[PDB]
Amino acid sequence: KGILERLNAGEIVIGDGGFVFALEKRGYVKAGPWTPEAAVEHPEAVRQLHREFLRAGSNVMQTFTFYASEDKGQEVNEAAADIARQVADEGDALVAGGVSQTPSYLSAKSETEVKKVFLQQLEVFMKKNVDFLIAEYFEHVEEAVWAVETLIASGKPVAATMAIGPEGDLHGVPPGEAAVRLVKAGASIIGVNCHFDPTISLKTVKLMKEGLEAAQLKAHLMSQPLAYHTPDANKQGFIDLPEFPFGLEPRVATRWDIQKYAREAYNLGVRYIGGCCGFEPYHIRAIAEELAPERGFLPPASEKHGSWGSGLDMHTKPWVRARARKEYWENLRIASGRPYNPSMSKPD
Amino acid sequence: KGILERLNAGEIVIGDGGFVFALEKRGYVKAGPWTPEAAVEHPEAVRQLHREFLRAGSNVMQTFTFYASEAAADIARQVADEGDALVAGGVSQTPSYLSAKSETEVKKVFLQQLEVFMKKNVDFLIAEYFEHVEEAVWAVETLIASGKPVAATMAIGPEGDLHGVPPGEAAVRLVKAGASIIGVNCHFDPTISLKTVKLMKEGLEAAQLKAHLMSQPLAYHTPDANKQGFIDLPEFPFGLEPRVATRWDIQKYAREAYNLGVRYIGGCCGFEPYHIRAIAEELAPERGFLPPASEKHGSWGSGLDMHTKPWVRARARKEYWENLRIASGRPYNPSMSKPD
Amino acid sequence: KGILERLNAGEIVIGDGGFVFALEKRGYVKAGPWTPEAAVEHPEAVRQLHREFLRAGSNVMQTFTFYASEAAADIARQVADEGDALVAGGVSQTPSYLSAKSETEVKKVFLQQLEVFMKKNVDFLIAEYFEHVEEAVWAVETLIASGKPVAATMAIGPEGDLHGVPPGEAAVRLVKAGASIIGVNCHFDPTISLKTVKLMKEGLEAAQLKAHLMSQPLAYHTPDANKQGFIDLPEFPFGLEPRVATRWDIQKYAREAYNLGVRYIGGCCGFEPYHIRAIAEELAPERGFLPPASEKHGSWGSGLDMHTKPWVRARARKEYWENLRIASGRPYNPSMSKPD
Amino acid sequence: KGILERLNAGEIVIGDGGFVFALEKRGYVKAGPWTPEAAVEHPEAVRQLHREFLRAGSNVMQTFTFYASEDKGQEVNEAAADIARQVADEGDALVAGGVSQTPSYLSAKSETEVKKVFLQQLEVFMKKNVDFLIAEYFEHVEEAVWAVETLIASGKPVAATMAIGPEGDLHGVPPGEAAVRLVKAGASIIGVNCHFDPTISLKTVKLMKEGLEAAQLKAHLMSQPLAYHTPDANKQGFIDLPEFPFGLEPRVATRWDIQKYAREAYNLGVRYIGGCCGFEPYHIRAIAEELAPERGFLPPASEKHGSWGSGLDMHTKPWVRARARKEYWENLRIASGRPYNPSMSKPD
Ligand SMILES: N[C@@H](CCSCCCCC(=O)O)C(=O)O
Ligand SMILES: N[C@@H](CCSCCCCC(=O)O)C(=O)O
Ligand SMILES: N[C@@H](CCSCCCCC(=O)O)C(=O)O
Ligand SMILES: N[C@@H](CCSCCCCC(=O)O)C(=O)O
Ligand SMILES: [Zn+2]
Ligand SMILES: [Zn+2]
Ligand SMILES: [Zn+2]
Ligand SMILES: [Zn+2]
Repeated sequence: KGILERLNAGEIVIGDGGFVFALEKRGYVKAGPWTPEAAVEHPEAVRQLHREFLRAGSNVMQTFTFYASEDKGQEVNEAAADIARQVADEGDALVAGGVSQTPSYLSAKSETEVKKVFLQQLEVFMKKNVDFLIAEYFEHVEEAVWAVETLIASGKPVAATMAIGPEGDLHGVPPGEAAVRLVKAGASIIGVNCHFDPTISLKTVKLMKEGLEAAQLKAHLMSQPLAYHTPDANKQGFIDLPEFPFGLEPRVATRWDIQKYAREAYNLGVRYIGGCCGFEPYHIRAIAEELAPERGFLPPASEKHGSWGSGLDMHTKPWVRARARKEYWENLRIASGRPYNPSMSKPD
Repeated sequence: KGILERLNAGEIVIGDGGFVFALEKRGYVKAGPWTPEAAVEHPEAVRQLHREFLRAGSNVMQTFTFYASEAAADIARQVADEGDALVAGGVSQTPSYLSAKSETEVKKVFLQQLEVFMKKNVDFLIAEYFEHVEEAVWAVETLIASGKPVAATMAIGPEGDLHGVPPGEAAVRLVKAGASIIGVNCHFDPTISLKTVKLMKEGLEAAQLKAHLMSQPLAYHTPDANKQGFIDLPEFPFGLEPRVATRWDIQKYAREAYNLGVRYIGGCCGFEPYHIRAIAEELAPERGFLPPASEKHGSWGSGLDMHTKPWVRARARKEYWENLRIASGRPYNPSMSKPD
Repeated sequence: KGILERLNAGEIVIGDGGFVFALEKRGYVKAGPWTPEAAVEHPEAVRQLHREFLRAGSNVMQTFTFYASEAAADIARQVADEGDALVAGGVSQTPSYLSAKSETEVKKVFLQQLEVFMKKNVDFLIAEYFEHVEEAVWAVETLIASGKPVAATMAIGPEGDLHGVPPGEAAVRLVKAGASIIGVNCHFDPTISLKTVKLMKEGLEAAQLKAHLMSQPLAYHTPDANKQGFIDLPEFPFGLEPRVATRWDIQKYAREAYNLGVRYIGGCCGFEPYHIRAIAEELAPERGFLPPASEKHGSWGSGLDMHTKPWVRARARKEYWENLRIASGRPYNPSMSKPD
Repeated sequence: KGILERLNAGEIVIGDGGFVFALEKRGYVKAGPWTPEAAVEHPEAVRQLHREFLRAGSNVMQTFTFYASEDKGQEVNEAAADIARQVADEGDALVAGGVSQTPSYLSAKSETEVKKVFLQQLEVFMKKNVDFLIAEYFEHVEEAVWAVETLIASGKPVAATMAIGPEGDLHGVPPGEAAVRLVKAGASIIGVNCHFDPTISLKTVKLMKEGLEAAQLKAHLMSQPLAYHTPDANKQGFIDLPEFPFGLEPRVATRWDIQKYAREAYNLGVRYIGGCCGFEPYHIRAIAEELAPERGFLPPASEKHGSWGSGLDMHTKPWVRARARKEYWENLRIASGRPYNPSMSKPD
């Protein structure tokens, strides 16, 4: 089924994880420029990541095309698109052509320049026939809207997610307003992605939801937060924290943190539930297992976890076996293991 | 160049990471049993991980045979062939000794595996993850009886094995049983691990015995662990996330290991490709080259020097990441827990 | 020199600490009721505390009359007479407004106390610990009707009073009701407190109104508190120990308060004599003198320069204590809690 | 009753708190030299502290004579002694003449010099007729023993407490041995004081106890630990921690931590239960209330606390009232309130 049909059919769409961060850790991406050349340099590495996400329950394979626009090549987009489709066809998933904020917009290159960059990328996805489009990682509504108006042209479903928190985009536009302007432009799915942990992200989504309601408008809700806890981030997101991007390890969410996220996202009415930087395959599976009752099945990766925490029953040690209760893991306040370190830092 | 060759020549041999923890995360292993059944069910998954480690700088592709005892050895062989790497057949403590069971039954389990590595001709062997010096000894005795060099590492800390046997004595009895390479693996973080290796190294020296040192610690900080290691921590094995070492923690470990005289420097549970790469980069001057994966990195954050924000560009340097006391991001959580 | 004199002359008036929390610790007050009944039961206890604050540098001996409404005023008078100090008659929010009860009943409670301070001739008055701008207003209205200068501080943070009234507006209505000195006291740590004072100061300025600023924050760090303050924290009031500010935290607060334009610098719950002394020492250059208690101290650890151990002597300096991120000593505990 | 009679009568002797630290905070003592001149300069300040401890349940008023020996005056000792007796006579307490380690011993001034300093102080206590003697704050057994042999001369009861942890004194003598040599010399009460928190302190006392048992010897057990948590201290004690002595605030024990300490001390067989640096009057009262059932009564300060945590019942706020349960406070993992700070530091 398609994306709007799935959603409308009352289904829960599970997104895929954070590619650049995941690939960076496996040795195929360079932190800093965070570019997707691995699609052509090392396709097997990209293909395997897609499969792990697919095996974890993702219903979407986003094209590894983050920062794959020009003035930042076209062979990459195409190669990425192929791998994504190549992998999607292996299960119940759709390919999603994605575009992000652009340098051209940042360097103040008026409004006719950027859309050309967007269209420049939209072209490959159309010739590749992707199932729908995502305008993600946008800190400015105006550029977000411009990207939407460009992608709707393809006549396909377009999702738009803002990299903003409860306080608004860089120009001061609250999330409620951002959601409206985004829907008034064509997006049938609106959400938030990156910059903040699941908790803060859902607060953002709640505000967008209420903004739409007060606008008598409607659209599917989507969320792809960081898998890193960020109680210390200011409105600028995790990038401003001292540990970005090489000391974020201690902040990584456990699978239990993500199941809680999925449950709250569902309760909020979010139906496209994914993740961004920090999300590894097991985090996506966490979304899948937690909402198994609401969906109707379990993903293939659950064959290596399945038993909710009860997998420890096959443990050779007694103490580990006592932790085979699901409420044990969901009530446990895990230790950081770094007593000589602080629990929060101040944004730069 | 075999394992003993490189070592004797005074070379630094980089090990691979922790396969079962890594694959569990990716969806191919089951936490609890921790079996390598994926070696036949999803070879490309096991193959890709091997390749990532190879690309990160590993000189050893340990056969995905922790526990159990099939096509794993082949995969390991195929990837080692793609670079400067050797295949290692490994055997871990048996659940047989777990349920006690004499010396006969144990060496039976081991022998079956050795014949396999015997048939696929591995470069050397690894008596791995042993909590009792005695069971580790029997393993070594069976392995040496194949001609291939044998490495033996204990899953014990400064207090010794689960029988009260000190690390120094433990090491002694390991070498006296034919071990050319000894050390530690798993159970404790890099810091506690090197304390243990130091003890072993001192017990060896006190006995006029010589042997190459090896270390494959957890990539998890465990200042709160007791003599039983991290499995006893309440967070094992599903809430260990916060404890994972940064690439900088690993570079510090690599230097220290090197300064201690360790030349078989690897990692265990928790170690992902970038961690191995950290070893290779930290010791790049010594070894004289950078691993392939370094083309996708920067020295101590160098890769960030072109980022848009000033304070992020400011992080493109050694002086920054090695002094940064990173935040846990969990103010409502404790920093340590009590074993059990 | 009266309270308004010193202030108008641009002098820095140092307040005293938190009597009820201090006495509770010493065994003279009851946590829960927090009544000043000790003023008649154990005068020397109340007297000694006043003296310690006076010796630490306080220029105001607030009458031990928080809640209730006797011999307290005398004690306060006697100690102020022993130094450069004034007596302050204080009245706090009534449990009457708590149980609602009109404007008549409340001003009745206040009036009884004002007559007392009226009869013992206090230097000035303090409308203290008010969570609602309205009830604080009535208090001020009754107090100004005595001729003595009136100071009014709210037990609210940046989000305003428990009715939704912003700090700026709250301050406005306080001055418009006769308050010559306004500010905040209790509920939040020094940092959140000065954020609140800044708001008040901005609401005052926006209204072309002028008045001396005052601050008496908790000596407890409360980064986790919500708009209701520390009473809502799970640790209130018996597990607050870890949150207590060091003398260095207080010196930082004192400087910041001063830079903000606050000239009535004091403290509330948690403030012990050495905390007050920290205010006096940090601002010693400005004020031009050190309090008597400074003969038993050293600037930024100077007093340790003769200690036997090297690393302790090393701590005899500013550059050390102001940069030191002190450990909690409780690794099995969280660093923040959730209100309720 | 006397000290050995009290103890022998199955009674629990409650010590007094940490004077120099308490006085330092109130403005009468100078951190660094930590000397007791306040006895003469400001007696009312000293007298009031003694009373607070007496009111909290202390059965002993130690003479504010720490670092009051010569080459570090005699009027101070006498003045202190008077205040202590002056206050003791106000209740069920004894006066205890105390002596600590000496500079003379540190500067290697042989064995005949030091005892003279000790005797030089013993003289005032005898002429003042103190109830018994305490040789406290000793990091070297040998000097501890020398002080004992000198104080027993007075024919009075002598208690000896070591400022050492589970690992032994500065010369490497384990606690077990230290306890023997201490009893073989005259002390009828042996213990530990200062340097470590209550938990580590009791571990030290357990080792001294077992040492005595293995020596077929016996003596009353005593403990006066710091009221500061020190899980990060090495065998040198809290002095080597970066925060000594001006940044120790966050480590201060709550009254609940101390009640747990008192209970465990009692269970270990300790009968002289006190405290050292960090202990304020409410900490001593905590010892008193916790062992009320084993003693038979409550101290006078309990009239301002009494109800075990149930004092919140008279609180004007609901939430506070819900914390009037004793098990609430004893299970609560209190927050440090400093998320930007570490939980442990490394000894210098
Ligand atoms: N769909 C993408 C989203 C990446 S968001 C990456 C933010 C990087 C910020 C920076 O420029 O440093 C992915 O899966 O990686
Ligand atoms: N070479 C092996 C070492 C595995 S050590 C795994 C310890 C598991 C403990 C448990 O059974 O829970 C690997 O790479 O995984
Ligand atoms: N000037 C007074 C201010 C007291 S503010 C006390 C707040 C108590 C809150 C409660 O009722 O628990 C003092 O010095 O104590
Ligand atoms: N009985 C005395 C014991 C004091 S122990 C003080 C240790 C100080 C260490 C130093 O010299 O800095 C008291 O009650 O203060
Ligand atoms: Zn992202
Ligand atoms: Zn392991
Ligand atoms: Zn207060
Ligand atoms: Zn002490």
